[PDB]
Amino acid sequence: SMNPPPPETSNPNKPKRQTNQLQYLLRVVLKTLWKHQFAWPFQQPVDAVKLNLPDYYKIIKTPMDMGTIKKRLENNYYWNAQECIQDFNTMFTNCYIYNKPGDDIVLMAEALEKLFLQKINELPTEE
Ligand SMILES: CNc1nc(-c2nc3ccc(N4CCN(C)CC4)cc3n2Cc2ccccc2)cn2c(C)nnc12
Repeated sequence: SMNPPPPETSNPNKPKRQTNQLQYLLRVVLKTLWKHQFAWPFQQPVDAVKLNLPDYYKIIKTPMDMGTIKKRLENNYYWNAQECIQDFNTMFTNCYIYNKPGDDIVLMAEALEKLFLQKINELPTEE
């Protein structure tokens, strides 16, 4: 069995910006989620081979994870905050699609999503 290539994290042709909202997304939002007790299933692309989840990438066609988001932020990949917020939302949605109601990992994703949304409320106004 085989994993797909990971999502791209660098593209020399893709425009980018440094903004106060993107800085907040790295320094506060990503940092807070990354340090949470429930971060570990989300800190890297799903390794479907090692985890013996051969159906994962049959079901999930837009994979996303916090490892990839962290690299996109640090590599100066993004033009805007909405791209990064979308990546977090894809990560949560994927978890709800692949797994079932009440599953361990769904409960974890729900707790991280609640925390994410709390931090997004304090997203600074753009300068
Ligand atoms: C079952 N469904 C999913 N499992 C995982 C996933 N990521 C893991 C990372 C690493 C470990 N290992 C840690 C080191 N140990 C030695 C051995 C296990 C397991 C992991 N799993 C499986 C698991 C199962 C239940 C709750 C959380 C995660 C991620 N997922 C996402 C994202 N969406 N759905 C899933």
